[PDB]
Amino acid sequence: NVLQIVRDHWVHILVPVGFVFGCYLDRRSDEKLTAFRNKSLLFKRELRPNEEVTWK
Amino acid sequence: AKTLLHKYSDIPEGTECHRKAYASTSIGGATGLIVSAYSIALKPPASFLEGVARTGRYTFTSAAIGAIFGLTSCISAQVREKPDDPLNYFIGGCAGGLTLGARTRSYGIGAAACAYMGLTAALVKMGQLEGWQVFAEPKV
Amino acid sequence: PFFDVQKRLGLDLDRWMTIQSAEQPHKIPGRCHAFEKEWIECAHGIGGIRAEK
Amino acid sequence: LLDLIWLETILPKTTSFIQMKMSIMVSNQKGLIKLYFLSFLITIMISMTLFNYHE
Amino acid sequence: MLKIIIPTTMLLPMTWMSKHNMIWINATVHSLLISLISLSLLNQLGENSLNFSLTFFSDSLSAPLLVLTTWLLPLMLMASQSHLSKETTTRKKLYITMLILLQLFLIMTFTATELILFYILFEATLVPTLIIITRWGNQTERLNAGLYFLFYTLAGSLPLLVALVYIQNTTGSLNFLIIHYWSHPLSNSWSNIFMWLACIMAFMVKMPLYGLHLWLPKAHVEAPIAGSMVLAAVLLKLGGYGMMRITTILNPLTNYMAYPFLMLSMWGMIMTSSICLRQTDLKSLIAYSSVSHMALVIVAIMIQTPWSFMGATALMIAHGLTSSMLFCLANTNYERVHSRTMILARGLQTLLPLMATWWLVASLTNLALPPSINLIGELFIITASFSWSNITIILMGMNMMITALYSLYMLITTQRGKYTHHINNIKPSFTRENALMALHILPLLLLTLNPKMILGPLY
Amino acid sequence: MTMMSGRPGRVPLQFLPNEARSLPPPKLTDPRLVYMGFLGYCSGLIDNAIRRRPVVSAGLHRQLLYVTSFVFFGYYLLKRQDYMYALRDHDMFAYVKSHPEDFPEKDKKTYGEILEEFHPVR
Amino acid sequence: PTIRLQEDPDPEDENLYEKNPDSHGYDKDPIVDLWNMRVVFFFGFSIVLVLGSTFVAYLPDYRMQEWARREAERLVKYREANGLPLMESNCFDPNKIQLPEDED
Amino acid sequence: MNPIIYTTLIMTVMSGTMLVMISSHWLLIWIGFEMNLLAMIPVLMKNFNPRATEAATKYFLTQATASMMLMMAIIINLLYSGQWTITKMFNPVAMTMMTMALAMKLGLSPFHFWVPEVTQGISLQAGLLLLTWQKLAPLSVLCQISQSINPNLMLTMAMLSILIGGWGGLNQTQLRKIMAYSSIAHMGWMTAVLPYNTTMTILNLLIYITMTLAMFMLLIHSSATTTLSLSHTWNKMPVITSLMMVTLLSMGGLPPLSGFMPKWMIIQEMTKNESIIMPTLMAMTALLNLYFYMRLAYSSSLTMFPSTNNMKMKWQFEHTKQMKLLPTMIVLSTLVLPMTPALSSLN
Amino acid sequence: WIARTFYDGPEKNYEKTMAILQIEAEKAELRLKELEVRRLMRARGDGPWYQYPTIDKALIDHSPKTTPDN
Ligand SMILES: CCCCCCCCCCCCCCCCCC(=O)OC[C@H](COP(=O)([O-])OCC(O)COP(=O)([O-])OC[C@@H](COC(=O)CCCCCCCCCCCCCCCCC)OC(=O)CCCCCCCCCCCCCCCCC)OC(=O)CCCCCCCCCCCCCCCCC
Ligand SMILES: CCCCCCCCCCCCCCCCCC(=O)OC[C@H](COP(=O)([O-])OCC(O)COP(=O)([O-])OC[C@@H](COC(=O)CCCCCCCCCCCCCCCCC)OC(=O)CCCCCCCCCCCCCCCCC)OC(=O)CCCCCCCCCCCCCCCCC
Ligand SMILES: CCCCCCCCCCCCCCCCC[C@@H](O)O[C@H](CO[C@H](O)CCCCCCCCCCCCCCC)COP(=O)(O)OCC[N+](C)(C)C
Ligand SMILES: CCCCCCCCCCCCCCCCC[C@@H](O)O[C@H](CO[C@H](O)CCCCCCCCCCCCCCC)COP(=O)(O)OCC[N+](C)(C)C
Ligand SMILES: CCCCCCCCCCCCCCCCC[C@@H](O)O[C@H](CO[C@H](O)CCCCCCCCCCCCCCC)COP(=O)(O)OCC[N+](C)(C)C
Ligand SMILES: CCCCCCCC/C=C\CCCCCCCC(=O)O[C@H](COC(=O)CCCCCCC/C=C/CCCCCCCC)COP(=O)(O)OCCN
Repeated sequence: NVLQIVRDHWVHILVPVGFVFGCYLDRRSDEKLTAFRNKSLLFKRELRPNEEVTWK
Repeated sequence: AKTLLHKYSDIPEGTECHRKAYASTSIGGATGLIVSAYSIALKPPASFLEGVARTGRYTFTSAAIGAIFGLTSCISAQVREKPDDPLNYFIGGCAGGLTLGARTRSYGIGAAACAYMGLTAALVKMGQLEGWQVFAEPKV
Repeated sequence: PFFDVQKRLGLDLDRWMTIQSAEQPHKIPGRCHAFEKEWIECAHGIGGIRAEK
Repeated sequence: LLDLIWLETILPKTTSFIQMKMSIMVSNQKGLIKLYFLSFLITIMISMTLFNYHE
Repeated sequence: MLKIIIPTTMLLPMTWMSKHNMIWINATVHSLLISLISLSLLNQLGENSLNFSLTFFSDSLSAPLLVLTTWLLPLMLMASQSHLSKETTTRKKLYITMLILLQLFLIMTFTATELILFYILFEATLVPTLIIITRWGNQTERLNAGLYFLFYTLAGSLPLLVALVYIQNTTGSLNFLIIHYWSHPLSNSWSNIFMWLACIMAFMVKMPLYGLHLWLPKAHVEAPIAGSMVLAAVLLKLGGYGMMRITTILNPLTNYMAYPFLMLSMWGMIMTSSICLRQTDLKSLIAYSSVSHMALVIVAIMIQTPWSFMGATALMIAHGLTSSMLFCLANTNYERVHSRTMILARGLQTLLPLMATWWLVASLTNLALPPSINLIGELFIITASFSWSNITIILMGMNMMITALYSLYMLITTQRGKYTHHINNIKPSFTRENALMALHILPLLLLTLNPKMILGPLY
Repeated sequence: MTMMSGRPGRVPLQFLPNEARSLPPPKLTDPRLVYMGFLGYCSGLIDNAIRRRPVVSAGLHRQLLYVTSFVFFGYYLLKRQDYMYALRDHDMFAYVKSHPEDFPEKDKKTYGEILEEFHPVR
Repeated sequence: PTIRLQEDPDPEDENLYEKNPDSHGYDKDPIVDLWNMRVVFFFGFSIVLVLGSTFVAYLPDYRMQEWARREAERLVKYREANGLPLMESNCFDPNKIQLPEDED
Repeated sequence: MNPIIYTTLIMTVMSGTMLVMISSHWLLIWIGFEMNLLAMIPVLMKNFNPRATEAATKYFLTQATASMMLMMAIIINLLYSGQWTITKMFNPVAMTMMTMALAMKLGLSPFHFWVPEVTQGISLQAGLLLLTWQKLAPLSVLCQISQSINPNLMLTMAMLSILIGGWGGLNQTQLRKIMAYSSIAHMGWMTAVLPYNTTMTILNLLIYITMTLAMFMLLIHSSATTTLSLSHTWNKMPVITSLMMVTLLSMGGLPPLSGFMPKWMIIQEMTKNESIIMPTLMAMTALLNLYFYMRLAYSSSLTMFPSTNNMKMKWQFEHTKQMKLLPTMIVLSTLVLPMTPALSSLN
Repeated sequence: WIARTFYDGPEKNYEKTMAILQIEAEKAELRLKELEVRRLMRARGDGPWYQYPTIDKALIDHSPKTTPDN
């Protein structure tokens, strides 16, 4: 009986899917601006014994 | 032509007001002649004498406006001893506007023409001062 | 604007008539053949702006 | 006096009036080729004298 | 900030694919959810802005405006479905599409990093507004109103574009960060004067400035309720945002180029406040009150002091909320009696008590009763002006009186007295209208609780 | 004024020279390519609407062809545009390198030695 | 015909309370109207309003008010301890500023 | 007329245009113009009536005079330098005459009077052809001789074209006259940036052609040639009126629609040189075209006009002929602004 | 908890701002340099840009011309 429910209320995932996709695209855009990661005179530091990058 | 414009512009601002008024009258007469030529071409006057009268009317109106503008502007420039001031051109432009209002015998035309002509003449003086170009030569 | 079809295809649709120093029938020379030849050889490949000066 | 009459009179009403008068001037032609071909002749002479004589 | 932009773009097909009797429900629910998400933009820094990418960024001035836009969309959705009941399904979807497109354009406008993209979006907001006003308005005058709304704006904004591109050819950039860090003084020349005027006149006409305001009563009175709501609450604030942005490159010319605009603003707030006292139209009174408040905001921005900037931001937000509430309150009575005349239906406190309570609260908030954020913005502006010149306290004082008068006047004429005898079609208030009023008014007092969120980047 | 028409070595109607192959091709996930696909999809929707057919579900093969054609043209359009910008930058850098006198590097001044006027706001 | 046109008469306005005495003002269908009321009251008052106010109230101190207060407290303590002036009229050290050579 | 004969005439028009656009010899360019006009005259008269005959007569007279002036300019240029190649045109009088001839061909003011007459006098398909395809060859020649154009004359005629297009279009209730005045204004916009950058001219031409094609195809779909006839369309096919309103708004130059892209770019180019006052005047004047587009939108789409009874019969039938390129033209005319940098491929 | 779950540290935004600023400044310098280079090329005509066509020298006939003096 879930067929009628799905066809009547499947538009209720469009906005949440858009939100999660927008979060992903924001992270992807963030990934392209790492030219100064751990290079600022204010936030430069020595790396922790295990970590790789200061921020993602 | 630019010969008339150079004739006007070669005389300094606050000097030789009669010559500047004569040059302005020449410019105004040429403008009125061109306007009347186009008006006769597109709106025939139905007889030769009516066309001659219309041409005389237009040319006289424009020449009077130009002469009044030039005379008033030069006299203001020399009396105030302030060349390179757009206010002299504003005064001349409003004098020309009031002349047009008197010629067409309308108070609304007179007021609007004075305001707009004064503003435009002041703007032209500003452009002369700062080097604004209406027709810019290609550069890049 | 200008689609240089002649140059792309090597056709020579109308370039043979453009100048007076170009292969006239029976090798009849133009009245100013030397002058036009010299000017064309001077201005070749350097552009119109440099050619004009 | 101010909002309903004069502030209306200066900016929008004057603009509309001038635009309407200019439109009436420009678009009210009889459609006779004689008149605007005479206009063409005047334009040709004026441009040959004004812009071409000054090079 | 694509996490906010994409959900609206997804509001579009969700609306266009919903069932014929579920469009309003889905639209309201998902607009409310988007507003909740956009509430996270208020976490701002004290030094710089949030630079999400090369295209978008958020300051402490734009985040409350974005929150206001997102919160406003569902309110217009609720207020609109009453008079659109007889409309067809496709036209209702088109109406919701217009509202969604307007929200998307405003959201991208308030966060563009470059002045030319800001220009593109801040003109793009014109199309949905014109369509809404000229299509879903009620009287014949709407068409003329649309024209007055359009060209008045465009005649102001077309010069700005020119100036903008000119600036790009001299400084090499229109990015706001580069513009701020590489700012240089403006010399005293006619060219600089006209550049100042071109950069300023668009935002002056958008506020609007006194003498440039004739389009506003027409647009705000002939529009539908959602159109009036979004016109008063958000679209008027584009001028304030733009002027507070662009003034960074105009110093020190403003030091003397603000004089005619300051004079116009002060005497015009006086004049419009006096105009409000004799108004047979109930919507026109609200329009002219908007004009007066925006005149105060113009004075605040032209003074160019931190206190004035904070007051300007607070007044922008507070006026948006209050004016939207007042428009909805008048629209309820209009939907009842089908007339906008203020003295037609009287003594409505007798028949509709809770709506009378909403009327009283809205009127009290309008006249800047402390500690409402209206009062905070007004008082900050007055203090900055007093620092600017001691005589301003006369004119501002005058305004502080006249406002209250007409405010109470409206109330006393619409709610008090004896009811009209021949009107007998006044039905009790619906749950929808009461919820609309409550959702308008409660955020105002909640903001009163924590007012640092709307005081701008000068805090 | 035609800036690039007479640039030496330009083949008349190539649309994509050989030097353009020294540049990376645009990714198939380019946002511009996705926008071209969106344009194709909108064209398909409008085509369905004008013919008075169910707008969303009328012709799936036609809408697929619309999207495919738009993406196909957009790919090469993007290639040519990127190539032309690359050529512009190449010529500009070569010219700056070849005319040192017109592009001097003057001595830098710190803000501690530049005198800027102060304009108080009061 | 003494008329200008064929037109429908202007219809009277429909009273939503007539067919549904508890109508909520949302829709003429009782069920859809009731669910519209429920969703508005839930997502507006319960979710956005209260939870949003709670979220805004407890936002982390990113404007650095307490940070600036602590730094100022340290500075005042230090300078009062050493008898130095509490605040200095010059924000930038004059040793690092080069003035124009001549004022005449 | 026989369909084969019509196809041959269309091919001859296009062949003349291509001959103008691929030639390097001035005589061949003149030959292409002659062939184009010769083949174009019968197309305007395809549906015979006195108005089509009058339009064809006026068009022929204007184009013949323009061709005469063009050939005289070419001969003078040959006199002062023995050159046939299309190049800098070493003589200034010849360049003045060439500018006037190409302007009279394009319909730039003050040689603008013939455009509204000829457009009103012919059918919608002939008007589409005249206002889209006939602009290619003169603009190509002007692009090729752009470096020697006198800026003052060109800019004066462009500004006059913009002003006259706005003012004239303000007064029209006929759709074809509205289109003609719009074409005059857009010709002014194309020709204003020509002395500074020909790529902007090509971009403006492409956008204007797309919008004009969409507009004329929409007008053909709903067979309306007057405002009042267009006001009936909402009761028959509302989608057409909606797309028409969107296209009209795009033509007016409003963002974020594609019609904003050319003017914007042109303005920037003029501000790359000094040229500040002229773009301001152009935008303030294009407000007039936006005004009468908005009035058309008011009449046709944003309100509902009274209808007729017989329209009921039309409800039972569908459009037989279908324009296959119409949706793509509409999309290109409206939603193409985010693809602006692709203009780099134009130069 | 709100900071940990929904937000990052200040160094991320700091360095992203630095990268964005560097890119924008480089773009502005490139725009100004392009304008100056265009101006020089159009004034002199000694670069690849603004090269206007001249007559091809390959079209000249270098043959005896029935007269010794051409
Ligand atoms: C944004 C915030 C709000 C601002 C926006 C709104 C406010 C501003 C705009 C609204 C007001 C401005 C309107 C301008 C005038 C309108 C005229 C019009 O529309 O014509 C159509 C309308 C149609 O006429 P028509 O159909 O062609 O002929 C039938 C006539 O009705 C039959 O006429 P009639 O037989 O009855 O006789 C008419 C005759 C005689 O009129 C009469 O019959 C009665 C006498 C009234 C004449 C008034 C002048 C004498 C008293 C004035 C005292 C000083 C002025 C105040 C300054 C005090 C300084 C402390 O008039 C004349 O002869 C005129 C000759 C010149 C005398 C008047 C010119 C004074 C100019 C003021 C200069 C101020 C300089 C700056 C000052 C700076 C310090 C404050 O014309 C009229 O009927 C009106 C006639 C009177 C016009 C002059 C009135 C002067 C008003 C002050 C002007 C200053 C404002 C503009 C400045 C900007 C320009 C650069
Ligand atoms: C900016 C960011 C993004 C936005 C992009 C721009 C906006 C969107 C794109 C634009 C083009 C798209 C749609 C074009 C085709 C529409 C043609 C049409 O007629 O629609 C009818 C059609 C309904 O007709 P039907 O179902 O066959 O049966 C009903 C009868 O036909 C009954 O029909 P009827 O004809 O008998 O009803 C008459 C009605 C019918 O008249 C109309 O339908 C007017 C539609 C005009 C189309 C727009 C023109 C071309 C596009 C330009 C847009 C410019 C926008 C820029 C700003 C300017 C603001 C205008 O006309 C009127 O009542 C006159 C009212 C006058 C109002 C004036 C307003 C007109 C302009 C409005 C344009 C607004 C933008 C487009 C809105 C979408 C419209 C569907 O609409 C649809 O249902 C289709 C639309 C939705 C399909 C796409 C869904 C996507 C797939 C779902 C999954 C999503 C993927 C998510 C990924 C992750 C997975 C989870
Ligand atoms: C515990 C009681 C006392 C405290 C109460 C506090 C109340 C706060 C909770 C309310 C939420 C406020 C609004 C949340 C907006 C956040 C939006 C966004 O900014 O957050 C994203 C996080 O997304 C989260 O999933 C937020 C989802 C919350 C959405 C609210 C939906 C709830 C609706 C109510 C429905 C209830 C049932 C309905 C039945 C009909 C961030 O994405 P991300 O890329 O990671 O960021 C990287 C940062 N990292 C590295 C630290 C991870
Ligand atoms: C209805 C409301 C709509 C909005 C109105 C907007 C208001 C815009 C007004 C613009 C404010 C100032 C514009 C120009 C700046 C100064 C004005 C002038 O009066 O000052 C003197 C200018 O002197 C004279 O006044 C010359 C100007 C006279 C001509 C200008 C026209 C004014 C007439 C009124 C027209 C009304 C304009 C609005 C029309 C609607 C200063 O002397 P000067 O030192 O030398 O010039 C300084 C510049 N320098 C340094 C480069 C030399
Ligand atoms: C109908 C019946 C009416 C009468 C009955 C009333 C019954 C009593 C209930 C009323 C309570 C009286 C209010 C007294 C104030 C107490 C609440 C206060 O303490 O909370 C504030 C906190 O409140 C919030 O700060 C303000 C609310 C958030 C406002 C956001 C609005 C929600 C968004 C919805 C859309 C917005 C649209 C407008 C766009 C801008 C404290 O701020 P703060 O000094 O920090 O706290 C310090 C400690 N912290 C920091 C750890 C938290
Ligand atoms: C509904 C009403 C809305 C009102 C809006 C309209 C008012 C706009 C104000 C004037 C805009 C025109 C300015 C154009 C852009 C200027 C940008 C600029 O910087 O250019 C200057 C030049 O400035 C100009 O050229 C401007 C000349 C003026 C031409 C247009 C005049 C418009 C009418 C003037 C009166 C209106 C102004 C006040 C209106 C108030 C509102 C009603 C620099 O040029 P350069 O050549 O580099 O100079 C240095 C080398 N010498």
